Amino acid sequence: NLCPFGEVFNATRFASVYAWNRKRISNCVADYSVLYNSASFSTFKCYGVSPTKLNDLCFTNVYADSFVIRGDEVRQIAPGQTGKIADYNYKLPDDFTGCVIAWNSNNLDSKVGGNYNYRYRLFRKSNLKPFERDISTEIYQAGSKPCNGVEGFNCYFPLQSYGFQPTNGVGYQPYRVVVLSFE
Amino acid sequence: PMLTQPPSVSGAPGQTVTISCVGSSSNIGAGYEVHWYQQLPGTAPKRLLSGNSDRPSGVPDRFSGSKSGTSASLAITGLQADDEADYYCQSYDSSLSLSAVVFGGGTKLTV
Amino acid sequence: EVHLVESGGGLVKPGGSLRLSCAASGFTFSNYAMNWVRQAPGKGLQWVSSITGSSSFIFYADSVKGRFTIVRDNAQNSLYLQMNSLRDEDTAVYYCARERDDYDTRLDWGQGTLVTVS
Repeated sequence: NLCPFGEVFNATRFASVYAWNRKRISNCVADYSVLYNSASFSTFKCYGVSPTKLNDLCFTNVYADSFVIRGDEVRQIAPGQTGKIADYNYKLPDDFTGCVIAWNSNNLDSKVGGNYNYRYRLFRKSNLKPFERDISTEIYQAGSKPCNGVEGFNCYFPLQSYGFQPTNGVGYQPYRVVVLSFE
Repeated sequence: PMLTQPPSVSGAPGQTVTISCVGSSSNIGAGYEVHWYQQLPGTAPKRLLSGNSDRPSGVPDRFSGSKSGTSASLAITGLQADDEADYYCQSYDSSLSLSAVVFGGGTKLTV
Repeated sequence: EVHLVESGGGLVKPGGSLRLSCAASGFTFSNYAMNWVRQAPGKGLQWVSSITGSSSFIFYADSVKGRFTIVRDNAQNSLYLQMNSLRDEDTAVYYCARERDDYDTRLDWGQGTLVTVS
């Protein structure tokens, strides 16, 4: 059976990067020749496995980390790369084996007037452990004062919307990322 | 220029002149904002418009704008002697592996 | 008060080299994109190169593709453009331009430092 690389790519909706999906792909034939031989995916360069040898290997567990991010902030989906998404929203392990892909989604994720659905963790008290997700709502404490209450000065909600307006440039355009991970 | 324009549209004071800017589907027809710039001779360009009426802070309101299909406009109604500069349209072109702002051909405006 | 000012443009022999810098103030340099765009005398504006805030998107015009390298420094508030191997048509005043989170085709401008080759 051909395992679902179709509702992790041609999905109606990818979730945000602060709460990213984890669809375990198992017990199939995973054909990556339909996945590499397509001009849509802009950022199908990858780590640990050469991309042309993916259909020659059998893996133990295959994941598929569906999310959508800003156009610039896609170099931060990389092993050892540090940034704001890479620190606080989605961290790859330094020994990452797998293949991250990405493509531009102005037709889908950027409606006229904006698409404020996709939000990212601007703040957290600590850097991420790799492959850790944190869906929290506690107000971040920045200054010396422990407010622990309403969002005051030096007291921020950690999330903030991307604001995917259709006029926005490819630096801010919604890039749709799937991060495969293997054994 | 990846956009297009008439070479020079100009007229008498007290008139309205429509400075068009027509381009492809990727730059205007994909909904990107069309900006108009005032380049005086010997001066860096200074913007004066965005889409339909989004003027910046500190310009006279004669410069209105519009969008139509794969085109735009810089209707300036009732010109004065201060409106003597070259004018450039703009968009953003997100064709694959280009991702560039695009400028117009250049329209001179005299009174 | 958005401040883009350039430094480095000057008369070079054709086939020579240069590096126009572009200082920045009054905004977050690391957030917005950055454009290098010129105007030859008696000519309109031709787009030359663009870079974005993370510099993960670097693009060049077809006439200068493989000839130039736009380099930015996200912490130094400075943007550079490595000028190499100049042809005849690069006689222009080179402007520094920044996009904005609102429209990212909205551009601010620099006063322009001239480059002439002959």
